[PDB]
Amino acid sequence: QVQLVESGGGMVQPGGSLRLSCAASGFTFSNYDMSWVRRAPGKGPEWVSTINTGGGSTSYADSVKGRFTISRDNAKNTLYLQMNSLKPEDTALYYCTIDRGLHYSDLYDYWGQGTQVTVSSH
Amino acid sequence: KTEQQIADIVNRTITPLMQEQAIPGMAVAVIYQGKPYYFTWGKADIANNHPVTQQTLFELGSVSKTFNGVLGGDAIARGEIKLSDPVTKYWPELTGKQWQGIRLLHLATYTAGGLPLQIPDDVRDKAALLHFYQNWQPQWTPGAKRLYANSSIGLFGALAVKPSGMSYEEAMTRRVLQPLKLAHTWITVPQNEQKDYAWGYREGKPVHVSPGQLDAEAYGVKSSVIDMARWVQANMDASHVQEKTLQQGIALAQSRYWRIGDMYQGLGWEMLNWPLKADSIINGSDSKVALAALPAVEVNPPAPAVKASWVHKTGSTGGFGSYVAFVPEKNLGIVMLANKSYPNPVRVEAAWRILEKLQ
Repeated sequence: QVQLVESGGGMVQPGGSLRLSCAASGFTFSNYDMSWVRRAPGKGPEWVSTINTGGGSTSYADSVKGRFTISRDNAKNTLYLQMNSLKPEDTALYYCTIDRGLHYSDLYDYWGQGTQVTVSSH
Repeated sequence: KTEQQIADIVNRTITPLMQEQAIPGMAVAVIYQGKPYYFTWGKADIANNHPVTQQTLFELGSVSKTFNGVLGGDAIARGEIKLSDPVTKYWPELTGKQWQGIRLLHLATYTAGGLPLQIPDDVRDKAALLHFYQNWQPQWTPGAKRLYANSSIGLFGALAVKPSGMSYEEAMTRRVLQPLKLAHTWITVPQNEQKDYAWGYREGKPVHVSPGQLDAEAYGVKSSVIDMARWVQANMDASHVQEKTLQQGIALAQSRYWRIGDMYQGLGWEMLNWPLKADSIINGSDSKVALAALPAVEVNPPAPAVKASWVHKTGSTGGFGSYVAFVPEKNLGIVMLANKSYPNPVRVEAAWRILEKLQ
């Protein structure tokens, strides 16, 4: 047992905002660096962001640098991802996980159920 | 402490395990005070209605790496390789300036700098494999981080045997299996043993491992519960091996090369200090943790094998889940083979229960 429970996904119009939450259980959440990863329709996985243990280190992918803000709350064992000025390019399913780095191909019983984010007009 | 009390412990633990996990068949061995005890449950083949036996072959998955490591160990003892040798000394076609400074050690212990977990299934010949390693770009410096991967230790196994003049399969067969008398442990299961080769089960359908590049080195071994008990007895107390290169390679497989939290990385094998806390191994066995990228602190010189250790490895294939653990000081050990993959935390927690009762 080690469960990560994503939430906060939804449908929004371009330019809006959206805060994803990731509630963890079954392990010492504060000891591990956490990453947000996303999977687009038909396309393969893609790394979004990473945040170190103490939360003092943050790192983003070029596509989202400046618009997103990853953070964590190790008291309530919860990772967060604030998403601002979204684009239709960010429409995808979002997972949190323990940091592996950049590559997340060829993955096993692993991914949680994530939460979907959709950004379009109609 | 009896033949029946061990049975009661193992059953109280395994029966609910198989029940709630939907495991068609299990085979479990318990080394207690040096003696092996065996247990079987369920079917290896549902259609043909074949029961699980002490001859039944299970797919070991990642546990094969423990055979990789030891073989590497053996090759070290023979003077054929040094863990400090650059990877390019044995595969000189790898000319990338990023491979300068990567040694066999780093392949063996997943510290090359982020080598990918799996070889892409489209990498079907060794030419595509060379191209794949050529165009890999490292995430970190050698020695900075541990990222569990099949590609790294797989290439380690493939290169360790190059001086031998034998293939990986051949070298393993001659230098490990045959000397230790594991006549029911195979990379390629011969057709005449195929009635003992259990079928794995993925969402109801019967499966076997698919072939891949370096599959033998990373996850291609199949074996019975008796052969696995013998393997554990050999790695737990290797003083009874007549082959000194193999004695030594077994000792080196459990040498402590890096410290990752409370875990020490051997060659394949993974060690913790005994006594230990369950939560460590239980939570760490989860695929979310065991596959993470974790900072590593070098241990130089590598610490010799520590008898007061919990030495283990988990390994799973599409339709199989397997776990091996032993404590040398206590002369205690457990093998668990199931023709159905189930979460590694549950597996480790069960093994921990059983072995904690028997100490």
